[PDB]
Amino acid sequence: QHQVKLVLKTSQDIQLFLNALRDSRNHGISSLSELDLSDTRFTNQELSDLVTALNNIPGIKSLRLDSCGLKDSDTVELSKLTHIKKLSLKSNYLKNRPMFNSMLEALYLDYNTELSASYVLFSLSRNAAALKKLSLRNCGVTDANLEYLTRPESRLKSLTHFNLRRNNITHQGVDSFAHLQSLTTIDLSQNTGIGDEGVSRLAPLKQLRTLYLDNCGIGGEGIKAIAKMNLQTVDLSFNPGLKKEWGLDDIRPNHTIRTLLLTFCSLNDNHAKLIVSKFPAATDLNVANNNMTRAGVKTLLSNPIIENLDVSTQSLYAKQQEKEKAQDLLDTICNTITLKSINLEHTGITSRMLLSLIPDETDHKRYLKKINGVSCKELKPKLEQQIALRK
Amino acid sequence: QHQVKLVLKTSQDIQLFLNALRDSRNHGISSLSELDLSDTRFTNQELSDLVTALNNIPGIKSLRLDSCGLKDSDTVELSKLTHIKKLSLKSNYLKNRPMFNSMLEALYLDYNTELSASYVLFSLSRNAAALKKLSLRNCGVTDANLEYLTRPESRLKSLTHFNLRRNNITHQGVDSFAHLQSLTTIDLSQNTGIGDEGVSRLAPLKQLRTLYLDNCGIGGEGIKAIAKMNLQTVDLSFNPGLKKEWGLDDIRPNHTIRTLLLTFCSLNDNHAKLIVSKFPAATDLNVANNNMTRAGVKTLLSNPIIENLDVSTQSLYAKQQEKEKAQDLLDTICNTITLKSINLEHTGITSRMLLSLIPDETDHKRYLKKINGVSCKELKPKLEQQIALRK
Repeated sequence: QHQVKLVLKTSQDIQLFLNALRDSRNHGISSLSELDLSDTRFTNQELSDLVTALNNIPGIKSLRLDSCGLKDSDTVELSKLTHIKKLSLKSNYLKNRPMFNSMLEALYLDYNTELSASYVLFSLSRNAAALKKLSLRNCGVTDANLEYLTRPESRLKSLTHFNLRRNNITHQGVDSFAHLQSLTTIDLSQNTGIGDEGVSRLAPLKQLRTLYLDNCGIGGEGIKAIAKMNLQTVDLSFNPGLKKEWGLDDIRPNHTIRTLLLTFCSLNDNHAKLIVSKFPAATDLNVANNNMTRAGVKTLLSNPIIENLDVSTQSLYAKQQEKEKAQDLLDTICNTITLKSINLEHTGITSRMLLSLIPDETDHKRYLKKINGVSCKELKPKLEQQIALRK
Repeated sequence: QHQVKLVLKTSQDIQLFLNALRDSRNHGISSLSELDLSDTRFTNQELSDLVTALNNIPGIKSLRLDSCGLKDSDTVELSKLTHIKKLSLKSNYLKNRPMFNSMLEALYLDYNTELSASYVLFSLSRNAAALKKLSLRNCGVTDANLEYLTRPESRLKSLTHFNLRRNNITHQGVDSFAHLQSLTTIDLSQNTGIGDEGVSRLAPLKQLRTLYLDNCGIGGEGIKAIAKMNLQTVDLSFNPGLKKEWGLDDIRPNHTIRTLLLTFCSLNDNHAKLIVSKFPAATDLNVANNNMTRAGVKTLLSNPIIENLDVSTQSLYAKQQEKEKAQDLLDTICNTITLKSINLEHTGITSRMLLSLIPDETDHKRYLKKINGVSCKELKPKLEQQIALRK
């Protein structure tokens, strides 16, 4: 609604687009603030011409050129943009000498697998005073590359979002950004060298609110450090060291974490008790693909403000006493007033059982509106058929 | 060369294709043994007509219909194929009642996220005597679903390849297939409930040769069990529990494992010593994204039969004594005769340094032909430019 998104397939289509862009009537646009030409293959002059047209359109503040075959020479052209504050250059061919306008507030370089992370972090440290969001996902970043962030002269002082997913960052690298107090959102996922020591070194970051640490070799000492931080959203998926004790006995319950993802962590029903006890504000909860049973699910449902719960791909029913226990879980779900959605995919829970969870016509107390990712409105007929088309 | 691959975008294009298929002159084809119509959206009658045409072409033995919007009713039609032995149905909409011809030797159901794994494993256990390859990647499979494989009456007795990547299989589930002695290739990756106990329970599988266990919560006890098996190819990536001791002191070196992937495991230079000592046949080696230094790389290079080595995204050079140490590593690489390829991406090693690794004109002793994924022939000019375009 505030974006134009087009793939321009030929040079001739590019000229047609540029013609449309150059129309004087566009100079005043404000509703359209982002242009996405991802997958378009440009020449240098086409790109220079794009820059010239955009420079007459102050209202366009965001430009996406993902997968456009862009090279370092292309970034030189793009650095001449005078109104663009957000620039996405994912999946291009940037190498050791790209250049960026210092006015940029967001820069995405994800999946530039020929990128020199050393040069980029060096040059951004010397120039990027305005930069708030930086993504170097899968750009080959090592701890040594991050050391430029500790330079006294470094101008990278306004960063609030830093995506370092799937590089090789360790606990030593965390020390390189632990003084950047403006950080609120960090993705460190798929950096297996982080570990509990890395998590511990995030402590001085007092404004950190959103933290992605999936696949980071996190164990009990890590989740303990996390419990003591004022975080709001935490992804700890694919950390099966968390299958052990968490050591939370002398830790006050955390009341700030609202979203907690713990999929694929080999957790059991005893961990469910810890979650509701020590993370009582975690009301958006994903514990899919763990070792929990109906007992653990009911434990999670005892959180009186639980609102979205994913317990999928865990066996909750296996097809007479087994039917009772399953029924007892279904009742618990129904009696959980605050629950807005539940995911029970691949749990063994049948079509008839799912149907019985749908709030009866004009039920005023239950808040459940989504099951297995489908609204209850669109799920009920879909289910009733699958039941009717069995008999 | 033995495959026809087409996306048919309209029903009318489907009829044109079917017309071409029905030509009597195709009845004898033998060179084309596989038809891939993935991404095509069929009606029931179009599919029935496809089956009828294929049934007159005995030479086509393999059919791929990935991402074709297929439903259980569609599998009923496909089960009427009389010559097809390999059927790929990835990324479709199969649910709780699909049906398969018992003559199938390979069946791929990857990413059927509405699939009932329980029904499928049950029905395949009762019918699929000929089945050799089965893939249920990301199909919501739990341990409970695998129990059908232990039924006395089970006909799933010829399986050699079993892909269970990204489900929820644990060590208890391994027990369900540990008696299937025909298994040679198993993908258990992204099943974090497996752990060391799961690996230990793979021991009775004496013909197991290829094992994928990336993201399985594996630690030292797991790699020890692996060291004692007659495996040839092992992926242990994303298991940072392997950062600890491996406990191999009283274990004879393993001489069967040739390919060993240990990326993202938080390994250090001491683990490199263990690798060459206890896995001396592992001559295809990937240790990218770990904690190794030049010392560890040189240790890996001391394996006198090393042939492909990936040590990328580990800092090996940081830009005078540092230049010497870097040079010493380059010499070691050059003196490693058997090395065929090396990956040094994102290590800090410069363009001039990479160029100096390329075997001199008509060098007869060195086998190095690929660096950073590029043949030395196509890399040398590419490099020489980047060096010339700096000065």
